[PDB]
Amino acid sequence: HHHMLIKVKTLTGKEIEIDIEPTDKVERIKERVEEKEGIPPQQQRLIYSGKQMNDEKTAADYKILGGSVLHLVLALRGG
Amino acid sequence: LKEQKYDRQLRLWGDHGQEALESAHVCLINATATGTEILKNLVLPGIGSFTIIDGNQVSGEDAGNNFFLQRSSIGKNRAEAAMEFLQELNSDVSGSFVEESPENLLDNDPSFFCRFTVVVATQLPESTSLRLADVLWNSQIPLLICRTYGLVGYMRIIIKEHPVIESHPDNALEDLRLDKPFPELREHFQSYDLDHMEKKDHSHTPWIVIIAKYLAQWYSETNGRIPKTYKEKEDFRDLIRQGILKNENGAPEDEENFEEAIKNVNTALNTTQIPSSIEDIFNDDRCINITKQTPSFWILARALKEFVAKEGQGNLPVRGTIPDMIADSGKYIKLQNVYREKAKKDAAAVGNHVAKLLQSIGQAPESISEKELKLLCSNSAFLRVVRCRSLAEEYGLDTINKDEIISSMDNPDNEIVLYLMLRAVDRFHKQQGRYPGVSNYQVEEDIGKLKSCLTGFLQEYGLSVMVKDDYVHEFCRYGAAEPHTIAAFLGGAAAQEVIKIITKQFVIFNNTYIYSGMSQTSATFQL
Amino acid sequence: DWEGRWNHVKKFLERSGPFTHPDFEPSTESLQFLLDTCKVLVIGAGGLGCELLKNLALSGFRQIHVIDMDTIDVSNLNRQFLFRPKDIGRPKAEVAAEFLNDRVPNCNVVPHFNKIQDFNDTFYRQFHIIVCGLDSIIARRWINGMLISLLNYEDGVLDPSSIVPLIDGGTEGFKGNARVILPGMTACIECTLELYPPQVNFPMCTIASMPRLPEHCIEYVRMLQWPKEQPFGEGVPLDGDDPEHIQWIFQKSLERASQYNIRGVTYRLTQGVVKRIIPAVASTNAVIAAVCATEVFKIATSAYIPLNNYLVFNDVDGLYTYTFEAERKENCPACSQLPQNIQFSPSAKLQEVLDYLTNSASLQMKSPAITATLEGKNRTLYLQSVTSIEERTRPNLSKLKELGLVDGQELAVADVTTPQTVLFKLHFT
Ligand SMILES: *NS(=O)(=O)OC[C@@H]1C[C@@H](n2ccc3c(N[C@H]4CCc5ccccc54)ncnc32)C[C@@H]1O
Ligand SMILES: [Zn+2]
Repeated sequence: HHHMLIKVKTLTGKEIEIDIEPTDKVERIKERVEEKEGIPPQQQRLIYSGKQMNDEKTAADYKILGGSVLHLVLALRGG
Repeated sequence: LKEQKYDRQLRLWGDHGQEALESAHVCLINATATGTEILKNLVLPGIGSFTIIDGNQVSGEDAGNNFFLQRSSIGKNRAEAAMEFLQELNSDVSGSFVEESPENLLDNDPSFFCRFTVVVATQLPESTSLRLADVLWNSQIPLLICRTYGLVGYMRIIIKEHPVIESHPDNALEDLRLDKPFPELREHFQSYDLDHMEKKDHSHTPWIVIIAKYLAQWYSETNGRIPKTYKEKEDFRDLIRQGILKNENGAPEDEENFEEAIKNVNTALNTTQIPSSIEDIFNDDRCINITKQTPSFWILARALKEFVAKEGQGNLPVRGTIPDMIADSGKYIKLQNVYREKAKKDAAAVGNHVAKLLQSIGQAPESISEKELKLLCSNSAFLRVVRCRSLAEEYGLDTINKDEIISSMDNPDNEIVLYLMLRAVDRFHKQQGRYPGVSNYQVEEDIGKLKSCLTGFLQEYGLSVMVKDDYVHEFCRYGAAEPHTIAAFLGGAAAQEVIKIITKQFVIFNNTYIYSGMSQTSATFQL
Repeated sequence: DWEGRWNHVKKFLERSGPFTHPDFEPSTESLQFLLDTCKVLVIGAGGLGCELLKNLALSGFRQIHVIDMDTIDVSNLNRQFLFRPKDIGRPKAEVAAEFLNDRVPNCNVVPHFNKIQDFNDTFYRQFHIIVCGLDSIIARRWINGMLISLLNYEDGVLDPSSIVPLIDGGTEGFKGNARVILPGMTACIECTLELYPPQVNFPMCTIASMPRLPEHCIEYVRMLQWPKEQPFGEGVPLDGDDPEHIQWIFQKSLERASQYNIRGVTYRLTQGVVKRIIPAVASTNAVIAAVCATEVFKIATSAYIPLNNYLVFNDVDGLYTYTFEAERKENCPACSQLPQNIQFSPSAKLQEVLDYLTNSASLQMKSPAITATLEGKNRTLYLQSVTSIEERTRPNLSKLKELGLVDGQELAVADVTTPQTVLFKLHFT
């Protein structure tokens, strides 16, 4: 139905397009990324408009619309 | 042998990278704060040796922003002073200096620069930059121009062609070939019978086998194509779900090997493809047209194209590695070896296409070792070629990338603006013999004078972009300052691009980096 | 101070400009005010540490402190540039302040050869900014808590002067990150706790007897075969630094590997797997420590608007950075004001509560202690840290109504990850 074309920037700045729906759980977005890029979902950390995107919530309740850009992000343990 | 000292980095570029590093010789021009920070980060990992060209005296303010100059250096030559301190970092590193200036060097000994692995020029004015880049381009020496100006940090890389094999991608899809299985693999799969298996033997079969088994059943039960749409792969997960062995009571067991197989339906029906990056490499004139001059890389590139026609039925060699899964030792090991050997066999097959081109090239067939061929076969999907536009190209009125500049100026606070200000500042300098707003006496009227220079630069290159006046104000504010922490940042960023060039490992940036200490944002441009 | 010394800093203090923080006042006495009176605490004298210390000293900071509990190792030397090999076995803080104070004239770097735990709030309260280049997560969690505990809320509302800006850098290979945290205002360490990658650990069954990777063999030897055989004397712990211990595991892993047909056990992989070693170079560290420094300068001087939160850096494939504003979590167990809400059956055991406390991907405590006001006195339901009490109380892991707790009651939770008392409000169901 909805057919939203969102983008995801990887930790290297590579931009990829994903087709999703407002009902799609964050889980699935991660699976869409893995499918294109091989990034295991367990390692993915998605950030949209400042918010850390919970696997169990959906695309709708992050207000992710059409051309939205998600950003994969990391926190590094060593120093 | 204290290789404990380089332990932490050996884990990144290995012994072969470490060797490459320890036999390089890097030239640094200008031993300013930017300069010695870049250099500090090459001495520490153990760069072979270094030469600092610098014809200036240590100024008061020079000692202020540099960790490798002292109060005592004031009056002494900047190159010599900087080296004395930098050498104390790592006694496995050989230092040197030259009291002659860059411009002087180019007038009397341009060939001097042919002794270096990389030349890293810092804080050069426009004219010197353009002379040096030109000589080195024709001399084919890798140049890295770095610049700290106020909170802005900038670096241009210039290598005509830099081909990389071991690109160390953070992530990649595994090469499992379930979609187009090799004969030796099919053998291993058919040695597995699901229905007629023991207790533990069912719950310890690697998920690759599992997906394969059910992929037969599906191919059978569909008499045609395998699962492609998302609706289809869902049903395929369900068909797998059936195979989970129930118990006495009536409940399905917790066989994770099957749960993993259900998870991995996502990736492992990939369609085995030649990356369109590698497509571009094959179709490149330097692979198609082998000559006697062709370098080691492009030989091997052809030894893969020829494999794609013959032994590979239309695809690259088998990677030979497999991700960890849930399985018992033997069943995993045996599966690992079916993958491993096919690769060890596809490599040796490429190594035959190696000699068959070395015949036309007229060179001994052992110049490329079986240690080099492994890496090329492993990383056959990961090869990259970075080519750089020369500086003359960038600065040419008839070759400037207007499209790139204008496109980026859409956001009026896009990093590119900082570059435009740098170019304005540079022509301010050559009109005026000095940078803007250096002295408190000069800040007021320089905002005037700098806007005029900007206008002229944008007019010369027919660039109709608008620059917020706040940028002219801010660039005068800077007063050619070289804040340490800006320059430290460039020092790290730059040093690792140089290590990239040296080791031929990882991927160099392409062209122009801009770091903005104001917003703590950065950007790469292909200018 | 000699003629010209600070000319690279002065322009940002003496001059005005369009991009300054709205509070900025240009003056010729901001610098001297900074050098004289701005107290800054650097945490960790390691890779990141050394670089921060350099960066602040050359940025016009002078009253600098450092805490580091570790001693100088041979492997520090590829990046921890304040240490020369004749310093091996000496305390980092000591050497780092010794180097700095000689290289940067008039610098007043004060070394603390100490664990951060050693200090209490009295101590940390004194600094204007705290920058840390720490080792692990747990310690970042600790310092986060300490600075939040300094906060004074006068009847619901927050005294801003009681905020101590925290800048946190972290680094791993060619990836790195930097944070500006304002306790009680912006996202804290714990708000973004789930941002750390998975701390990959293996199923005890795979280690026990199903290895498929060389790492599994070394792990077998680590947690299983070392306790079983006690090879360097019974009651002697595995020391990850000692070259004999590492040697022993290494051979003992080639045995186990060769049995199950596993190529890949090297001395380097052994040393990695055991120590859980982070791959580290100087360049990445430099990049991150610079960002942090720039931001300390910005906060202390108001010369520009501080980084609004977060920056990630990646060096592997060209150069990439992403900057963003991490949202504060309204429910955060660390930085938010009102107690946590937990919902349990009155016939939940107590073990059930602890399991929730340990495992919840938002709590992630490692060895928590529960306390409640049952009857008159404060009563320790269960504590783990002192084995005296993790024995007098162990029974209590069976009941909640049987324990005497009522719907609405608050429990006091303590854990090593933080010096704070975390408050949970119990709800029966
Ligand atoms: N990145 S690096 O250069 O490899 O290493 C930097 C570290 C920082 C410094 N360090 C680490 C931890 C420290 C502590 N307290 C830790 C100990 C474990 C723990 C549990 C709970 C709370 C805090 C802590 N205090 C002081 N210094 C520490 C050593 C090394 O250089
Ligand atoms: Zn918080």
